[PDB]
Amino acid sequence: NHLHEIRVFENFDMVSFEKGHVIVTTEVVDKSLNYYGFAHGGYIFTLCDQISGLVSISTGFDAVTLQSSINYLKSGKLGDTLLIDGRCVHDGRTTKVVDVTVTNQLKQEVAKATFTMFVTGKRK
Amino acid sequence: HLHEIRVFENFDMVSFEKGHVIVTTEVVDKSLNYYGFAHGGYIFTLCDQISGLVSISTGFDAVTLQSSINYLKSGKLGDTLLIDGRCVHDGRTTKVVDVTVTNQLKQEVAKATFTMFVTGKR
Ligand SMILES: CC(C)(COP(=O)(O)OP(=O)(O)OC[C@H]1O[C@@H](n2cnc3c(N)ncnc32)[C@H](O)[C@@H]1OP(=O)(O)O)[C@@H](O)C(=O)NCCC(=O)NCCS
Ligand SMILES: CC(C)(COP(=O)(O)OP(=O)(O)OC[C@H]1O[C@@H](n2cnc3c(N)ncnc32)[C@H](O)[C@@H]1OP(=O)(O)O)[C@@H](O)C(=O)NCCC(=O)NCCS
Ligand SMILES: [Cl-]
Ligand SMILES: [Cl-]
Ligand SMILES: [Cl-]
Repeated sequence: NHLHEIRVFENFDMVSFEKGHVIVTTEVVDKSLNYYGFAHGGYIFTLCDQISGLVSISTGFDAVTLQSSINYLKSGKLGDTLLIDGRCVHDGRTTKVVDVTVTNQLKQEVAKATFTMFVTGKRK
Repeated sequence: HLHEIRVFENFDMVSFEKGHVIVTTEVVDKSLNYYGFAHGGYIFTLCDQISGLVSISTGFDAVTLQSSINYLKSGKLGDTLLIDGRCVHDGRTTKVVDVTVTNQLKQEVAKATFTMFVTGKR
């Protein structure tokens, strides 16, 4: 299942959920377009932040985002399908670090991010 | 200077000058995650929007190329956020914007740096 793990601010469909590795997909719709015709930076960032929270949960912990760095490599356009992949690269006592990639249907990398998460407790 | 950008998270304009834009907003429930905090993407979007405004204030259209953000203190229901964006580098091809988010108690809530890639004259 894994619906209801987090509050959904930007819609996505769950693809796979495993320890330290979560994959979801979404489609770029009108709501996310800026006036330049691109998926806005905050939309792409939120998809990555959401998945970083899911990845922390997948390691067995609640955590808050402490710091994040994101690169926008290629624009997302109306109708694009985005595959968002989050992988834990450091599963620490106090911090988790998550690498996130966002890829389109042409397998071009749209964005990449690193999230540093501060652990607040053991899950459920 | 409303009208400059598409608004994804609401804000009220406080001041708009060349290289320096300030806006304000209130944290409402729709932005709260299950931990009761304004979610990271909501804060980031406020910062990304003001970085767009700052780039426009310098005379240029730009797209976000890279951004780093630190979440220093959580935003809570009812908090008033002051978002201040300052161009620290007004370059030919890139603009760099230093963004600070503070609360009513004057505590620093978040700090971000946006690297904007210039696409043309506004
Ligand atoms: C920053 C850092 C300490 C975060 O720790 P973490 O995410 O909890 O990761 P770990 O679980 O692997 O713990 C690393 C060490 O920090 C300690 N630590 C973790 N959380 C701690 C906390 N809350 N308070 C005190 N120590 C803590 C652990 O006990 C562990 O100590 P050990 O070496 O005796 O086993 C860790 O990522 C790190 O050591 N990074 C390298 C920092 C570095 O070398 N910087 C450049 C040179 S200064
Ligand atoms: C990265 C950087 C080049 C971006 O350029 P910018 O935002 O356009 O900034 P500026 O307008 O001040 O231009 C800086 C230089 O880059 C050149 N430049 C700007 N845009 C360019 C472009 N599109 N293509 C080729 N050159 C360009 C300018 O001509 C200027 O060179 P000049 O000293 O001969 O006049 C600039 O911020 C910089 O020089 N940063 C320092 C990089 C550094 O020292 N890194 C560590 C050591 S390698
Ligand atoms: Cl690419
Ligand atoms: Cl826009
Ligand atoms: Cl406040």
